[PDB]
Amino acid sequence: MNLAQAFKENHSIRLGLTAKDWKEAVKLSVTPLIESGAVKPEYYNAIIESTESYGPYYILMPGMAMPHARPEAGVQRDAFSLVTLTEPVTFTDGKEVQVLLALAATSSKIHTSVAIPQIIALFELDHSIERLVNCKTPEEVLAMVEESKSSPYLEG
Amino acid sequence: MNLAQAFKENHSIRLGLTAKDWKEAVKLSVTPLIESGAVKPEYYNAIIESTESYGPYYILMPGMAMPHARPEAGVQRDAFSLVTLTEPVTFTDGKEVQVLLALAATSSKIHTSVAIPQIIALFELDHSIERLVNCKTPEEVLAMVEESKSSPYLEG
Repeated sequence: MNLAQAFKENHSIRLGLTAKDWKEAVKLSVTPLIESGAVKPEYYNAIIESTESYGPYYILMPGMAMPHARPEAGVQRDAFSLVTLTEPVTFTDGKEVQVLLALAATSSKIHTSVAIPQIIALFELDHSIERLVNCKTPEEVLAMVEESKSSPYLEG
Repeated sequence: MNLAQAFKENHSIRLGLTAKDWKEAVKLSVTPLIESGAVKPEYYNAIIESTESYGPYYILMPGMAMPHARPEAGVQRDAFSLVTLTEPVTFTDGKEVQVLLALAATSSKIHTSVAIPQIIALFELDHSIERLVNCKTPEEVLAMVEESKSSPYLEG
């Protein structure tokens, strides 16, 4: 799955949301994918239980999280969402987050070779966090996704 | 596990090697970790079988591969190796590789949140592939690893 098409098909870009804490922020990012049927409802409980037991395992760079769990915890199909908050929330390891890109992968192989390269392309644009946060409409975010496509991560 | 310390403890930096094909290139990168006991011998057969059945799932950017398999396929402990070839080899998807950084992770959580950020920091240095390939001694590669430490991927 390609980011743009996942976003469109899942209607999973939801911007300018307010979360009081990390568990809420996480709920907001996965809910769009429960509604589309990309993931089962349990996927949510899994991310939270994994987070509580292990700490955040998905805060790739400061400002962003890619919340996910194992495929076996209720992924039906490959999908992504993107949620931006109006204020950062603090995760359990002291890390602040304002942008959440939830990930549903049907295998570790596609997580590593297909999903992560596309996520890192997006976030390596200049001022990617600040620009994502100033996006008002899904079309704006997708214009950013287009611009990420000349990343070396995307060549194969 | 930190890259430098994995490299030192596992003596798993082996430079200027010649491989005729992709299966050999892969053998060379994992062998150092079998010798140290980071992985069981079967880890090798797994990478090859997974590759044959799925295609390369670890060629993050052109020129490099991070060959790996699931923890259950014989990882004893977290470790890395680094192998550079004298000529590129072609993988099954048409992709050329000259640098191999084999990865042993005890869980998908550490693969994603600990191993990949460190690997991407190394490879985002300027001319990282060309500089890795001109390294003669493990100490040279480790000087590069030091220089990667100011990456934003490494801040948490």
